Amino acid sequence: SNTVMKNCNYKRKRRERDWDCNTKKDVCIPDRRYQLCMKELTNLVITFRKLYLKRKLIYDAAVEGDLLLKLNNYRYNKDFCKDIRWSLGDFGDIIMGTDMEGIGYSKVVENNLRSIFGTDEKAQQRRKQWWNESKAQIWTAMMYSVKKRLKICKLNVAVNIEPQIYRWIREWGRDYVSELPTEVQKLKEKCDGKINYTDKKVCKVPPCQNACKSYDQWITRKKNQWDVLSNKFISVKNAEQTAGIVTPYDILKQELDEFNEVAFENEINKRDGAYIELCVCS
Amino acid sequence: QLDFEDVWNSSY
Repeated sequence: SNTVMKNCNYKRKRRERDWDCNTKKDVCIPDRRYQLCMKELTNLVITFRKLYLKRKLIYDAAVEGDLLLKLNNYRYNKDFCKDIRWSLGDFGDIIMGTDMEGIGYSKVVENNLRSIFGTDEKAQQRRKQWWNESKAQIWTAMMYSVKKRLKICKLNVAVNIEPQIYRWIREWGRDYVSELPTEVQKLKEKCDGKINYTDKKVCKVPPCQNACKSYDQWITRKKNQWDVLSNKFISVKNAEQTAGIVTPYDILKQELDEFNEVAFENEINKRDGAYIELCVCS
Repeated sequence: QLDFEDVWNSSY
């Protein structure tokens, strides 16, 4: 993250900024991660250094949680619980030193953590241990505003540890599923049917052609994102066991309600029936 | 705008 204060004061709206696959070539970073509140973790200069870290983390987490609730228009629902889960997870990887963003102020935080837990070859074990001891309280802190200010989120699911790439694929899948129907709706509004007895509208109608171009650009980003994320999953998996999850697709099948692998690959490769009907002249 | 003390004591 290249900012420190602002992202602890407000969040950009959902899918306002798409996943970023260009900053670091072998991963795509979600806007939520870029904006993760880490103000206190950044600006901080033994058993007590750990204690001070705990206080700072508790406070950054409570603010992050509050801002995620606000981002969701104060709705206490699944979208909120998932966001809490994703951000909690990212805090965990930051603490454990296995976060994949590593941009700007995230580097400062990592330096601070190395200053705290040290850098020897058993430091990583200590960081993981400290996280496992603290994670339940960090989750609880993220739920502060919901408890205190607001007028169904499950700890156990939230604090269960899995690699960041797994979690990011879950979050990505849920974004994709939300975006698809919207993008299709925009297409149908302009491209449904024919312009004459024989030719689809996309053959001649500029607004439809523009619409197909916009869809093309969107689906091309989705394809690129799946490509990058799914391959990061494989490389991470090869270099590291999770029961029930063998392929990146298994994550989507388990996270999403109605996933179908063949249909999904059809969609992101522009060979699904609906896209062809609407956007392919012949 | 969150009160640290209240947050700290609420988190346990």
